[PDB]
Amino acid sequence: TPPGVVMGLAWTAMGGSTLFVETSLRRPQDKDAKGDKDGSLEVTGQLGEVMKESARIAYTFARAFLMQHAPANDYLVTSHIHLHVPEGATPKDGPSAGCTIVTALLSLAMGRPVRQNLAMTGEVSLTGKILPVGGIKEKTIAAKRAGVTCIVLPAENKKDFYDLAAFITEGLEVHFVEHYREIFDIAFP
Amino acid sequence: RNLQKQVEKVLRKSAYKIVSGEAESVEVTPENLQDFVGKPVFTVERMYDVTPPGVVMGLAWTAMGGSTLFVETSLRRPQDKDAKGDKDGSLEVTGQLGEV
Repeated sequence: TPPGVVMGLAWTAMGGSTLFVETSLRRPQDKDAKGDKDGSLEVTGQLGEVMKESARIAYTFARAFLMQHAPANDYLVTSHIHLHVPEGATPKDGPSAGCTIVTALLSLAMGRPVRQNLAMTGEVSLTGKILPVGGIKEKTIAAKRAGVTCIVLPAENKKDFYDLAAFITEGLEVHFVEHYREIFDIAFP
Repeated sequence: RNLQKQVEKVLRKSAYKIVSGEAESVEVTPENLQDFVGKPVFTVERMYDVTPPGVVMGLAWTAMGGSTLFVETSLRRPQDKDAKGDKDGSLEVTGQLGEV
């Protein structure tokens, strides 16, 4: 898991899957050292419209959290960035990957690779209040066999993770959260 | 409607506890309810007590009932990179809005 990539669960139309999400720089970062021009995102992955929406809002939350947290850094305000979200998610499930993006970008903006084999999901809002997502069962059973050990899920869906047959849940540890600022203190200990 | 289906389910899983069950007199009480309905499907009432900068509760007349949607707005870039400059700050609206 080098810098700027994160694995993420997704409810494929047939069972679950664990497609990755990836990120990269696209132009030299100091072509205008004092230039006031936006670090435009350039998404790819054959997206639908709702994916464009969720990507934009997630981008804004990332760009906001970082200036709130580490003011001196400015890699993300001004640096063109390609982002790659693989296709395959069922369209109703398409917002579900949102949280992964918000950490993907941050990794690239700090250079720390994520902690090993720690898949995550859940929708994000402009202030970082995670929201429930459906189809948890296919997601858990699919992520079980990828070697993931420490899943993290929205706190508002936890009951569904404590109703699946016990043998599926044995092994992997689980976390639960509601405000995204907690997850940033898990992934990067 | 949903309250109807769930009350029906409570009575039904109660009835199963008579034909063979030890009890001959079911009496649901809030502590016992879990056994017949499982864990709660909701816990939050509103999505949260307002975040200090930038939100306000907004009622809206959705197709089924009312609802309490939250409007949320935030800054997108540092504010004062050039105090003397002149390039007015555009909005970028989201939410799949129609033109009107």
